[PDB]
Amino acid sequence: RIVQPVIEQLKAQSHPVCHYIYDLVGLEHHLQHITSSLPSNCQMYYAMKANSERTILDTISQYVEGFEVASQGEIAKGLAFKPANHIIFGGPGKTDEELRYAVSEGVQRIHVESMHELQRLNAILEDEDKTQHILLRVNLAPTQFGISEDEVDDVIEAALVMPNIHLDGFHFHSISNNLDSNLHVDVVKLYFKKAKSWSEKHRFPLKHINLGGGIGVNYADLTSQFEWDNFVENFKTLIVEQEMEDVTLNFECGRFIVAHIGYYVTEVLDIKKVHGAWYAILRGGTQQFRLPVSWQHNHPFEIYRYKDNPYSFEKVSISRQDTTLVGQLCTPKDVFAREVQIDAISTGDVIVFKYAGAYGWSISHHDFLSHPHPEFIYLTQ
Amino acid sequence: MRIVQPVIEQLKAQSHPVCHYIYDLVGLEHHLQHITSSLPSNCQMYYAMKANSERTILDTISQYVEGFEVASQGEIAKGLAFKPANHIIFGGPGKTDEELRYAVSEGVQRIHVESMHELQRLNAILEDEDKTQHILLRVNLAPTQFGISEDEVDDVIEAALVMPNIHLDGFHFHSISNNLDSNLHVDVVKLYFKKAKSWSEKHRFPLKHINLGGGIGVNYADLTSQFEWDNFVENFKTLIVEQEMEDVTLNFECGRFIVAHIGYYVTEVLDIKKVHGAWYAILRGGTQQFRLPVSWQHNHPFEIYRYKDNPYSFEKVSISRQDTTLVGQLCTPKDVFAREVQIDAISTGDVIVFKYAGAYGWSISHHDFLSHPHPEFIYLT
Ligand SMILES: *Cc1c(COP(=O)(O)O)cnc(C)c1O
Ligand SMILES: *Cc1c(COP(=O)(O)O)cnc(C)c1O
Repeated sequence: RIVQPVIEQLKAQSHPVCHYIYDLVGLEHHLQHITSSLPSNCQMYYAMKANSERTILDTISQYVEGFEVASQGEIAKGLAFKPANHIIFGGPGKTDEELRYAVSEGVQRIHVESMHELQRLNAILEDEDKTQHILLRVNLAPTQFGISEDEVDDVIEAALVMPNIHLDGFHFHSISNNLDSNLHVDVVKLYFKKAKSWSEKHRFPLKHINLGGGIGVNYADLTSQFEWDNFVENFKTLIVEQEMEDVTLNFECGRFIVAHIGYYVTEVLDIKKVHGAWYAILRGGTQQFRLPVSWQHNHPFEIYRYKDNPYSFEKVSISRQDTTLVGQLCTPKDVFAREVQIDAISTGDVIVFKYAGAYGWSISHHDFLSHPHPEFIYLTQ
Repeated sequence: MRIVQPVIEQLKAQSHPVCHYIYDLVGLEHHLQHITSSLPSNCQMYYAMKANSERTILDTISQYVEGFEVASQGEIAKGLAFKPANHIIFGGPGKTDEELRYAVSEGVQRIHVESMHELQRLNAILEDEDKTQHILLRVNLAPTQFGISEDEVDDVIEAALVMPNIHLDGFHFHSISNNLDSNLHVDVVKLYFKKAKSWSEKHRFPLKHINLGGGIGVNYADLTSQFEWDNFVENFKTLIVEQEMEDVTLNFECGRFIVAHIGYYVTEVLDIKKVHGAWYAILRGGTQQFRLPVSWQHNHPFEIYRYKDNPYSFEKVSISRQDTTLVGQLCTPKDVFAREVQIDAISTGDVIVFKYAGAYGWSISHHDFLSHPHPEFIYLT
């Protein structure tokens, strides 16, 4: 167990247990595997919205080609660990301030999501007397993202008449949390066919395709994860099959890169029965780890049993009960897991929520009810 | 929009991008004056600061209320800037040893105790510090994680009464959230009275105080049909007399009803686009700054400020009389303020004025997701 030595040290020093713990060794091994496996014309970028903690970005920047970013704040964070010319910038509502900032820093690509954005970017580029390499984000045939497939032709033609714009190709991000590697190869096939078709029709060279992220992780069954080696094998073949060896490619994964190496670890403060149902109240809450509520699932956990008793009255101990795990918050929505069968649990024990590395802290309402933040520990050996 | 229009016009005239929380403190004071002055002499109004704990809001509210209701060490600290500890009352299902010791050290007015285990942890701290503490027992009437299951209340009363460091004042009830029915709220209070009197008579301790909770509702669907406060108060006063509660001190602890109608979230339109037949308007900011609509899964009420001028050399994007989905800048399809709502006219550069944004707006939101700059805050006086 990676987190158990840390929990024992915290218990030994009488420190409260409410922590995010990250396995950086596991992260580096995962990254090494991913990046070394790809074909030479495809690179991994990290989509930092999954987890933009500075220590996480620092570890990740050693392996990835660069960062995908979607705001001025994320550009700023990326610039601490990568040069601007390895930062790619997406998002449906890029402000004039963000675009000017991106242009000024010299970001690698801006992924343009609409005609109006193209025109706003262009006006800035004319005012600054600079050029910019772009992709056009395509929404293949409804969400708010990218250019609707049938509108794409018009935005290509507008882009090609702008001398300040260098059109590299296309950007597709149309799927989320896909666990099926064969499906993902078929989706990449579709992206190749559409990009080649627009390139031909509009008579401009297809230099680059951003294939997006959306590679899934399994929170229900932890043993059944995305078949990366299978995917990459069939991906390499597909590139030859479609004659894309000359076209440069990138992925922009968030979740798949960091999910399994993070843990949210908290101590049991209380155990109570209310109208027949058992509850375990934990330190912290869903305002520090909102992932379970966002998904409406029971988040995977293990229990560390603590033998000692810090009080002169007895613990509350139960066994073999359907138990609802909640945090400290004053809302009935503060639930990590609802009516999960628990083998044995007492006040003073520690819950270890696994697979908490992605969209855990990053999506959470940290300061609701003004609780102190959890402590952050990054394991390096 | 009468209140915020002058601000929007100044922001536009000065070339400041519009993404702001705006609060009407004159409206807040008038509202508080009316509520607190209408209560009978034995009832007090506390402000439940989780609704909005912004320092300027607390500054303004502190004049008019008896005190603050708080649910963490952080909220106690924030309350202590404008009230003494003995006008702060402390609730919540997971009060840590650290929070209890801080509450006791500062001398908080009441701790609203939610379990036997908390009672014992509080009592150990009081024996160690040689202090006494006034408490209420939070009752969960006949489920949720909050308070003491009705069946278990007798046992906790008897335990509290034999602990000499504990002063049991009475009971705390908070069941209802967002009730717009004033008559029903009177009937709920009547239940609280009868239950509290029964336990007092059974165990023969003086019924000194009852905390009646918050949960006075606000109408986000129809803004013209708000809680009939004056009706509630008249019947509440009558009920006190009928139930012979004149010598029992009472308190409410309201959040939402106090601050909801005085706050606005206002933001410029960055882009309008059609994606596979569906119209979207993309706003500056996002549901990470104003999560209320997503948390509730409703369409939040708004109005449109129609801005006359154009900063660009190209035409605005405009639509008329379409089902339109309002989204922010975030790179998630869940970033939705309002789904397929009628908009009579809207253009890029217009400002959407989200009304009733004062309670559980900024306070519940995941401020730093995607690392966007915070909205600006303006307090009107
Ligand atoms: C959310 C997002 C990603 C990352 O998605 P994961 O599911 O975390 O891999 C990549 N690109 C874009 C444009 C996104 O919006
Ligand atoms: C949420 C809450 C309140 C305030 O609720 P509103 O609906 O904002 O009035 C008061 N007391 C307790 C114990 C709460 O959890």
